Amino acid sequence: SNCGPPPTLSFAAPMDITLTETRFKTGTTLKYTCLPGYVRSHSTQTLTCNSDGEWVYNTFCIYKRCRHPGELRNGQVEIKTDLSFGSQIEFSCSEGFFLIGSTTSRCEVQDRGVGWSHPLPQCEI
Amino acid sequence: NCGPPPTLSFAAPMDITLTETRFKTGTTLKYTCLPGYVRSHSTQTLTCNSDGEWVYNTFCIYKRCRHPGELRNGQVEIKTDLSFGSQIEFSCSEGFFLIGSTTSRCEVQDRGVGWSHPLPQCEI
Amino acid sequence: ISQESKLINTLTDENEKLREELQQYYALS
Amino acid sequence: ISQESKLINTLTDENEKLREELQQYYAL
Repeated sequence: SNCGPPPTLSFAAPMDITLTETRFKTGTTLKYTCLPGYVRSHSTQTLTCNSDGEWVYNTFCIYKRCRHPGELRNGQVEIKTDLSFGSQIEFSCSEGFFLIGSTTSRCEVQDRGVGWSHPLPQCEI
Repeated sequence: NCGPPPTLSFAAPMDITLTETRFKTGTTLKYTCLPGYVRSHSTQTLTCNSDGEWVYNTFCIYKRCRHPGELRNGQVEIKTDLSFGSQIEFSCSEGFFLIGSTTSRCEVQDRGVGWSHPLPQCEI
Repeated sequence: ISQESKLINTLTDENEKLREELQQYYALS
Repeated sequence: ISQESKLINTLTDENEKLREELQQYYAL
């Protein structure tokens, strides 16, 4: 019965905020749901009370928007919709430049953030 | 041993019962955001510290104008951003005549912020 | 392509609305 | 031309932080 109320998280909220119990037994799990603007990153969306009365979790929701990958020297990075999770951008080269690497990239779940499936290609020769 | 509180680029003191001329170290005065700015922080105070200087964190920031849209057969250039004070420029392609302004400023408009000049046209 | 500007406006408006929301918290001081 | 990309990133980062900021106040 070592854990107190769970911390407030930037990415998730508790499902069922009733309970009102101020102390939680070692081992109890609380189910969480992503706050708006965040996407599910892991299967397990829980907080667990461990032996030392701290809540243990990984970051299981992440901010949904990727950043713009930058300028494509000798070519073009085109937004099709936005830069949000799931969305895709396309790369093309101008003139007669040969594009090496990927022609598209999707904003996808990665590490402890969100990111591009493929990097910016190059436009050479 | 502080003197009267300053008006800052982004905020001015609440209560204009003017310059009671000296303030003891530790006094805090509430400020209000000047137009074109929004509250950025809970704390809107200046405090007079040991060295008789007013100390603050920055509690107001620039309001943001919106992007004005596409300029048919011309180009809209962000020089800085679209924030209060910033300027954008307009150009037309080829040999088109630009009618209207070649620039626009993000400026105070009544209770928000807005563009001094609208999108030009590119003609003939 | 107008999509760059549309995204900029989307984020600008959303941030504005969010800042207004923070304003309610500031107001309680 | 890169300024648009810079602004998008500026706004995207702000949006995330404003959302974090709101949760911090909610916690209080």
